[PDB]
Amino acid sequence: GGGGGGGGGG
Amino acid sequence: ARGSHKAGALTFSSSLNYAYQKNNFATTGQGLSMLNSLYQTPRDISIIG
Amino acid sequence: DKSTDDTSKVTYFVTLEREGDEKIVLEKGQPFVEPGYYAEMNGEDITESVQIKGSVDVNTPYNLVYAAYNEDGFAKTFTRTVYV
Repeated sequence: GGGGGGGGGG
Repeated sequence: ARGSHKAGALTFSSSLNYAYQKNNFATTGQGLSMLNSLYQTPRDISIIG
Repeated sequence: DKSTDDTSKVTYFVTLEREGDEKIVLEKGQPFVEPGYYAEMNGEDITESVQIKGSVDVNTPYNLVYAAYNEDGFAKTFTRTVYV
């Protein structure tokens, strides 16, 4: 498809 | 090794090569990698420590 | 030459446990006794260090705070309310 990122932590 | 020879009229040459390599990489990416882990460091924290 | 060597100190917290009840109720004139307490800092008993803020009048129908401080300030506390 189109590759997914990931948000981090805070 | 690369050699030629002439005897004629007729010439024959030959180039032969072997090439090795061994890489090790410091992986990148959004996961638990070395750089993505380095940049996520507060400005007051001592890395080398 | 590098610059940013860690500068931390390792501080050791106090461990303060409780004896008895949190709330306690008595009748006018029935004296207040100390239920007790236990305080520990780096395995060294420091219970004699424990400060108790406030008091409890037995003849006026009261909350007491017990604290223990280590060698850098960081405390461990708990309350004991008493009524009459």
